[PDB]
Amino acid sequence: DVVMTQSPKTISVTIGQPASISCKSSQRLLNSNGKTFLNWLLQRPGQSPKRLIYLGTKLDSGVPDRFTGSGSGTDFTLKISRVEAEDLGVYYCWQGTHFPYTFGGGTKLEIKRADAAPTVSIFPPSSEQLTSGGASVVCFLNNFYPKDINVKWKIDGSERQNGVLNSWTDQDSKDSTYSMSSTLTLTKDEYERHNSYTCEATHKTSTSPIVKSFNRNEC
Amino acid sequence: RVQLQQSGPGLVKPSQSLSLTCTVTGYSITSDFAWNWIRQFPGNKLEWMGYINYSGFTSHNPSLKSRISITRDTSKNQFFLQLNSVTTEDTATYYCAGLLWYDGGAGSWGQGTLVTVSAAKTTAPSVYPLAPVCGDTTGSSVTLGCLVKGYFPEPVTLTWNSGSLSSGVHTFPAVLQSDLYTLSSSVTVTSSTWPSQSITCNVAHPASSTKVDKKIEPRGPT
Repeated sequence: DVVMTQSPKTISVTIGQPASISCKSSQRLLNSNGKTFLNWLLQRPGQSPKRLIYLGTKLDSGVPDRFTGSGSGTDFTLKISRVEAEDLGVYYCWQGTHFPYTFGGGTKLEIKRADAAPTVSIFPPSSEQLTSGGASVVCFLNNFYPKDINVKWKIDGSERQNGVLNSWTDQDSKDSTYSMSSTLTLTKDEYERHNSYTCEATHKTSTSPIVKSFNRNEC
Repeated sequence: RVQLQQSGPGLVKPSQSLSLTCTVTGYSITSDFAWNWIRQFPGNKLEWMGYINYSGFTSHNPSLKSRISITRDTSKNQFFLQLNSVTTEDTATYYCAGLLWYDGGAGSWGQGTLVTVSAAKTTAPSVYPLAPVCGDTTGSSVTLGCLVKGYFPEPVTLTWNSGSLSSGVHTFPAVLQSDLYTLSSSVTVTSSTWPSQSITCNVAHPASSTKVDKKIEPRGPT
């Protein structure tokens, strides 16, 4: 089977600047009728892949003309003249010349932007969950940049690491930030055992962790 | 223009079959197109599975050797995927996609349907309100949330105020543990508007036919 190699793996680009990514195929993609079945696709976060380029060099139906496909034979390049935030996502190449049809491993386009500290919010377990005998403490770290961030939990001042599960969003096109959720899950009896619960976020925008806490049974 | 929509059972037991339907609107399936099945693995690798084209001729990836059947019903303008002998390695997002036979143009993909291959049981979620602590409500904005816990399989849908509240929302990818998922979502609004304008988490879990509409109540008197 034909191998489609994309490079680079990831690219970070400032809005208004150009972007170029490449796809190299292990076999020539020209066919016996002069046509090159080489497409480029964009997959935005949470969406299905969508058309950009086809026939190697042609703009697919409805696509903004900021996208340019070039190349022939085995070396192909996708160019974005000026990057907009909604261009973020994963770009794929695809070949239809040799059976079976194959996709590149994708290139993720990330938007470079000004650093931003997280908005941190902490939430005690709900009354309803406590009647269940389980107890989740949730902390959101919202709209920060860059994407690298650390969350630390404390219970009555002591760090806690078992029972923590984290989840990250993809970059947001509206503001080019990242967000993260962290959930600490306890039995109701252990939760009802201690008093103060603390979410600590460490990000490059500060030298001091952002700290959010609450006391059980205080509003 | 042409639109594609996938349907089919989202949970399949190991060694049985996945069966999906793609319904095409805005174009006849007997004209011009190759109608493809493509799947995307949890890694995000895409794999071409096969097609049935406008005259009924088919092709499929040797990677699937013997397991795949692609068919159509012209009277209903639908084409179908059956994949037998499944294992957890077939857990993926399944897409239907039409491409023009002539030039590979006009690529049009359905919204994609997740298919989990697993023996684990279907479980409805508990939906818990995340109401802010008092001290964090005196700012200009306030963040509220919703915790959707212990369901299987994916997915659930979550909206705020029936989808009329969509700015300032973050819905996080579900995390799996012990054959149950947990998901959370935050919504941030101008603090002076709350609690005067109520906020409700609308969660649906189609696999268990369950829906929860949870109004977030402030901590403190309500």
